[PDB]
Amino acid sequence: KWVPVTKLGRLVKDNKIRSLEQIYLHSLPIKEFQIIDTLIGPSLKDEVMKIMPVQKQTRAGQRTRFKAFVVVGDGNGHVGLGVKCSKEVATAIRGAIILAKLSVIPVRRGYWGNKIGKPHTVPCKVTGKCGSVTVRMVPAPRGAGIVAARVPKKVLQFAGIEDVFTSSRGSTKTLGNFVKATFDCLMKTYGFLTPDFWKETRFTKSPFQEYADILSK
Amino acid sequence: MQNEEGQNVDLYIPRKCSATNRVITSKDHASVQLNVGHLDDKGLYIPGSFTTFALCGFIRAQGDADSALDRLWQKKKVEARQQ
Amino acid sequence: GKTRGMGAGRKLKSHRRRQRWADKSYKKSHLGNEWKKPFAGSSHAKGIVLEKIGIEAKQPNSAIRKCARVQLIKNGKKIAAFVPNDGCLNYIEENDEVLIAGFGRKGHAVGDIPGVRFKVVKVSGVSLLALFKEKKEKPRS
Amino acid sequence: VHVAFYRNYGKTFKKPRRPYEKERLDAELKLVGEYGLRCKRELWRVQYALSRIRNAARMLLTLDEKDPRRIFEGEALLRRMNRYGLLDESQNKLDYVLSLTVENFLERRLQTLVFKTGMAKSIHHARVLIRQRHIRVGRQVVNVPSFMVRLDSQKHIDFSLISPFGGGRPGRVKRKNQKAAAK
RNA sequence: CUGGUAAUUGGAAUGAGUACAAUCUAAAUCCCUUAACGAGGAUCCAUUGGAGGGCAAGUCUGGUGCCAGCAGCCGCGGUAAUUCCAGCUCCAAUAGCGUAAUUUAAGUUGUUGCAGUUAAAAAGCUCGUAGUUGGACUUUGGGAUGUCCCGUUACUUUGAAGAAAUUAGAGUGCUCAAAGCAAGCCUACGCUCUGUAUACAUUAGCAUGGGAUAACAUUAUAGGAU
RNA sequence: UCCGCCGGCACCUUAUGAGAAAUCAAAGUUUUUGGGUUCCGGGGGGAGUAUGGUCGCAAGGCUGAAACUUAAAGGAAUUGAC
RNA sequence: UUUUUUUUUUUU
Ligand SMILES: [K+]
Ligand SMILES: [K+]
Ligand SMILES: [K+]
Ligand SMILES: [K+]
Ligand SMILES: [K+]
Ligand SMILES: [K+]
Ligand SMILES: [K+]
Ligand SMILES: [Mg+2]
Ligand SMILES: [Mg+2]
Ligand SMILES: [Mg+2]
Ligand SMILES: [Mg+2]
Ligand SMILES: [Mg+2]
Ligand SMILES: [Mg+2]
Ligand SMILES: [Mg+2]
Ligand SMILES: [Mg+2]
Ligand SMILES: [Mg+2]
Ligand SMILES: [Mg+2]
Repeated sequence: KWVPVTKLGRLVKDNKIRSLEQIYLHSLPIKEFQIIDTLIGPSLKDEVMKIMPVQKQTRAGQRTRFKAFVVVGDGNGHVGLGVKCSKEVATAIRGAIILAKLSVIPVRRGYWGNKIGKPHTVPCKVTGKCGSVTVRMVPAPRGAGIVAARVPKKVLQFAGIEDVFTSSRGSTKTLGNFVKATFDCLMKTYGFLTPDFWKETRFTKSPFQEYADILSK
Repeated sequence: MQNEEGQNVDLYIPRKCSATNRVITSKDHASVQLNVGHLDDKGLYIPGSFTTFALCGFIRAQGDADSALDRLWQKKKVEARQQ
Repeated sequence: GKTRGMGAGRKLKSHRRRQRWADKSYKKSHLGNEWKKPFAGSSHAKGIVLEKIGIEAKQPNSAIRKCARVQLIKNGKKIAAFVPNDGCLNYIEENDEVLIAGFGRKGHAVGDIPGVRFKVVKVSGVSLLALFKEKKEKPRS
Repeated sequence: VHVAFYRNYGKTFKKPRRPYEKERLDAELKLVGEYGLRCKRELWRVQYALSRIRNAARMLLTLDEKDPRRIFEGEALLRRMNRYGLLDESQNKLDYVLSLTVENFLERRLQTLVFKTGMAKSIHHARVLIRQRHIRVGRQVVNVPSFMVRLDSQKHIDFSLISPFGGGRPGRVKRKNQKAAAK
């Protein structure tokens, strides 16, 4: 079946780690997609966003390969992006799905004004940049919906954000850079220091230290 | 972040750099967490007791992690009677 | 860098006013040259057919695009107008009365037809579309 | 001066920004078929009304809670939504206005109500019955399927007293057949 | 039992039309109401544009063969054309749809908010008047309790006043709606004093509180204050 | 010869910065956009042309259009071929 | 460091 090759994979298969937030807290790299499948696999959905052909010139013509862009998300604060290039479309799509699973990140959602109910928009103004494409997200009031193009709109929908205002500059017709800028903007949500985070951090044992004895075998 | 009722709403509370106060993100693989063990009157390590320091990738890439950690440990040892 | 003085509103307004002329769309609609063009700022114009002309298609295409030389009644200017649809040139004759419209690109050539900015809409008071579909008949006189 | 010129009028719908969204087309066709609408214009008109109401509610929610304008207009809007059955008594906050969908407004159509109470075998049957003057709301005959029924008037829906299904005087077809059978 | 199709069968419904009549109307007409008629291929026969991509919809069939033509753009057509001319089928809107100045998209006029090394771009260099811009410094605190103790302007707060119509918006079942300013109870020889609210409104002017940030003027030949 | 301070022409390393990159320790501190101020660009051609003015002995300089035409022209970098 | 000019139109 699955034979983990990493300490994190062993812990996830042994049920020692039960939530993706435990891994996110210590910023540990995730190198096996079975970890994500076990943790949040049931609620994850995938979608192929674009199949892009690329060509390399050779002495005997053009060698064509296909680029697959895949977005995964649970619609509840987790989203991932995957890009893979392969000779066959199916292989590229499979690799892109694996990479999108491996890159899932937590998305912070906040309130525009009054803080009643679940969060509905981005906590603050965030901006992402890939290549020349820059994507800006602005908090929006409840009921405003997702005001974004179809690619950013899909990325935001997979992240579970209910309403947001967006603006884009640059070559947004470069779909890869557009989606990557949106992904970077979403990732930057948890890096902004707000007054609610001013409390002193109270550290907890890392999984590799907490379960060192188990991993010692 | 909390609701009007008072319920915790955030997915998790990220750690903060012990020196720069920056938020340590999930994909920050240059960040480290260190435990400094405490010693009794006989210079023997007391299991389970230590001071924890976290450093973000930004400070470590700058080369300032060493001096910052030295200063933080000096202050914490002075406070904790570890000499 | 930009000027930012609180008392520098006049300079900002004047600079924008001067720089607007670098905009081609703004200059087209503010130079008052539309009145010297064949249509003189109109959507359509009537004219008389002078001669049928064939225009070679641009590369990489190869065809003979059928057009008519039309003199506009209201100012006497001469233009080239495309005659669309198969065999629709047979409904056009010299000295016929034709209604002329733009080619859709606001005074610029369309497709593989070089230097043609107009098309025929009606001939002798009957739309070319009706003639092509046999809905109507071209008046005998 | 022509006094008729002073009468004012306005549009009731807008065309979609993107004509050929496949998902939008599928959803719209599903709604139209479910509610038996004649064209996409009716759905777009309902969407226009819903958007106007939601925009008003969103504008009000931006003002201070103690703002007299917010109080007055919010009470007016909540009363309007309660009168037409869009919102329930428990749904007594402007926030619940933002949670209103096109289906909520469509469920208040006289056609949908006539189908639901059982006077029609299908939504299309309800449509043809309404447009054929077989239905009355109170004592007034109504032949407009888009008629929005208020909560108070919902229980008064009945067959027209001058129609075969509500009174006497059968239709012309039945009378002709009876006359033919008399020989 | 549950759904979809059938120019197969079966009876029901109805308005387009038609027309007594009444009603409407200055008089007519229309609308509303309504005797007698008015539907099965319900011939009482829905159209305008499309079907390579943008952009929803055929690697269907016949013809033409870089021709004729299409094609806003990219491109189709050279003898196996999803793109032309047609048939069939399909797609979008629908009693509407196609085609030929101006707004958005345009952060491609950028004050908010663009650019200037190589994409278009900083004058060859310096001086310099108009213009724009211009360092710091002058009364803080406590005791108490809004109150007591130790020259000219910009700017901001508040108020008045500032036609209607239009815009926003309260109420109101013109059968609904666009509307309109109506109208509702009960049939009392009447009533609701029935309603016909409210908001918005650059700059400039008028009046008022504040004195932080700013601008202009003044300072010592004392000819100064008292 | 050694250690320092100020000012200057430059160089090397590095990214926590920027950038379409090439590269830049200023081309940084920019959608988390605002220190002051001058000039100046708005797809490619027609064209630095026509016309008017002005300076110059002349050559020409400065100022400087339009009609019309067109779907690219162009920047950096990658692979191949040469 | 002698000399070495040229390759119709569309498309693959
Ligand atoms: K040619
Ligand atoms: K061709
Ligand atoms: K198309
Ligand atoms: K053939
Ligand atoms: K053939
Ligand atoms: K086509
Ligand atoms: K050709
Ligand atoms: Mg399609
Ligand atoms: Mg064929
Ligand atoms: Mg065809
Ligand atoms: Mg630009
Ligand atoms: Mg150059
Ligand atoms: Mg240049
Ligand atoms: Mg130069
Ligand atoms: Mg000068
Ligand atoms: Mg230009
Ligand atoms: Mg030669």
